[PDB]
Amino acid sequence: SHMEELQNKLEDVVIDRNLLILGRILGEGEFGSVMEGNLKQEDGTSLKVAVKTMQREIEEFLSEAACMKDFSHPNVIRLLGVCIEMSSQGIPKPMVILPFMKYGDLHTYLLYSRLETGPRHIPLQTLLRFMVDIALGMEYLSNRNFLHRDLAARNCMLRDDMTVCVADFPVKWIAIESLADRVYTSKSDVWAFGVTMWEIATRGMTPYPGVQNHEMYDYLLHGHRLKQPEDCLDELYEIMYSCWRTDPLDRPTFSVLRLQLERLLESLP
Ligand SMILES: CNc1nc(OC2CCCC2)nc2c1ncn2Cc1c(F)cccc1F
Repeated sequence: SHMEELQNKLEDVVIDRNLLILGRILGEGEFGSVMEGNLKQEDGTSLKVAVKTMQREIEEFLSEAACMKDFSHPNVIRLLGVCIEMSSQGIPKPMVILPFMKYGDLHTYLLYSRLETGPRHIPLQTLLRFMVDIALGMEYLSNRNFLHRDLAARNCMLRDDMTVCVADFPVKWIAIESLADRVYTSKSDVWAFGVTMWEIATRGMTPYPGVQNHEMYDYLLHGHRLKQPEDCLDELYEIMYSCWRTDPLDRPTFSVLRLQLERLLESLP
C-alpha cells in the first residue's frame, strides 16, 4: 500500500550516526552549516560526503527526505541519507547526507570561468550542455509531480565528469503568478528554469540588472522580461523567453524544452 511504500522509504533513509565522521565547515547555508564528511559504506570503504545541518517538523523532514532518497536520475542530486542528532538544549539537529561535488555549484563555476585562475572560458556548446542537464533533471522531477520551488544556477551542482544535477529542492526567479496569488505549479518551475538558462548564458550575471527587487512585480506586470544576452543565439533566447509567457499554460513543459535544447545543441559545429 501507499503507507507500506512510505514505511520502507523511511527505513532506507536513516543513517547510523557512528557510520559518519564530520570534517571542516564548507560554509553557512540557509538553515545552518554545511560540513565535509566521511560515510562508512556497506563494502568497508569510506566515501567523501557533504553534510547539511538544520516531533511533527522532525517527522515532515523524515518523510520529505524519504521521498528524495527515492529519486534516481543522473541529473538529480542523490540524497544518501539522514541523521537526527540532539542539541544540549534538547532541540533536534536534522542532518542531510549528500555526495561531495568538488567542482561546487554552477553559479560560482560560471563566475570563476571569468577569472584567470578559475576554469577556462566556457564554450557555447558546454553552456548549452549545462541547460540540457538541468532540463533532464527537471523533466524527471516534473514527471514524478515533484515541485523544486527554488531552481537557480546556485542550486545546480557540477559532478566530476562535468554533468550538472539539480539540488536543494529570491524574487528574481519567481514567476509572475506566484508573486501575485502565491500559487506554484510545474510551469512556475519552468519560469525559474528560463531565468537559470539566462544565468548560464550571461555566465553568472544577477537577473534584471538595474531593476530593484521591490519593483520586480510591476516590471513583469508591464510585460518586461530578461534581456537577450550578448552573443546568445536567437534560437536559445526564444527558448528561454517561452519560459516567461504571462499565462502558465502557454509555457512549454520541461520535456518540450529539453527536446528544443538537445536539437539546438546538435546543430552546433
Ligand atoms: C565544493 N562542494 C560543495 N560545497 C558545498 O558548499 C556548501 C553550500 C553552501 C555553503 C557550503 N556544498 C556541497 C558541495 N558538494 C556537495 N554539497 C552539498 C550541497 C549541495 F550539493 C547542494 C546544495 C547545498 C549543499 F549543501
